[PDB]
Amino acid sequence: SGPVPSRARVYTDVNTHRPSEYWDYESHVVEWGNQDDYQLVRKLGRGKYSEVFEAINITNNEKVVVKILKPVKKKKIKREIKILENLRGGPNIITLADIVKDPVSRTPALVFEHVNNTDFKQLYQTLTDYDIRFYMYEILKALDYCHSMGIMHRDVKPHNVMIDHEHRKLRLIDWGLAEFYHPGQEYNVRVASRYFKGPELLVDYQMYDYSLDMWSLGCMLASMIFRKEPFFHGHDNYDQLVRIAKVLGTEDLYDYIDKYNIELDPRFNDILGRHSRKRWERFVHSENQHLVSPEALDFLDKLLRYDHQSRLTAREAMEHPYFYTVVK
Ligand SMILES: COC(=O)CC(=O)NCCCNCc1ccc(-c2ccccc2)c(Cl)c1
Repeated sequence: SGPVPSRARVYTDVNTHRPSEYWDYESHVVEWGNQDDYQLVRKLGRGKYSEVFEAINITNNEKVVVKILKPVKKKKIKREIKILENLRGGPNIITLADIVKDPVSRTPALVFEHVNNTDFKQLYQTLTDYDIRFYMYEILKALDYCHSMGIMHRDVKPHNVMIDHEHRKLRLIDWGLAEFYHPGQEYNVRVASRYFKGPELLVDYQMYDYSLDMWSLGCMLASMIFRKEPFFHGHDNYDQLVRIAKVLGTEDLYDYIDKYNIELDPRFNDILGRHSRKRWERFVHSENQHLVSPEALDFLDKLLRYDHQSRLTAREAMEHPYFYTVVK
């Protein structure tokens, strides 16, 4: 009969009950200001189809972040703009400040609030158990907010989380893969970055939801508390599911596929094998034991589940005992 349908356990109908102006990004009117108010300072990084710069707004002498987009697909640029406008001012969401075009090259560019990203590789051995709980809670505030606004981020990973450690300030960035959640909709599974892809994407289950972001968040938590980056080290999209199965086991994978009547791709035939369900305590070592606790492992166990419906929502996660020590 094909795959079994699924819907989000929370914020299911938030877009259904809003006028088209909110979620119909193709009809949104963009007003492209003048790029001359900004002067580019330095390159911060380069993505698939974008280049990010530190810049200065010459009218007020304030630093900003400018993301120059390679306009390969206009519909995708309109989607990112509409989502950023909808989420503007949400907790720990990057703030869109302007939208401009090069008067001469006419290449689109998004102008954001400035974020002072602390370099981390240096201070990952510096983070304490408390710091991980604190920043995980700040990410959860951003996710509960965007999910409540009917948006899935679909690219949660450390590169998309900027932290200014000195000011204990976090921003969830790069909403280029974000999408509006509409119950029953079949989405493209070619989203997120390999190590953070949820099992739903790897088995080509298209009717996914906000819970995809909770899987990605679980991958980040596991890599931080265990000092293992990435946690699930796949070499391709099929091998990525095998890396997950080497931890969660193959029995629960078949229960997940059976529950949703998913047809497993033949490419899994010779590589999946048989794997027992591992105890999370097996990843604890002398290098990471100061970051691990029974609460952390119980919280991680509740995010890293094959069944997208069984994972904690962002609001349920914020109520977990792991966060009893953080201000809420
Ligand atoms: C393209 O240039 C840009 O503007 C992007 C850009 O500058 N990105 C730099 C990525 C910064 N990442 C740092 C970081 C550190 C710790 C965590 C963390 C993970 C789990 C639990 C607690 C904290 C995360 Cl999510 C991120």
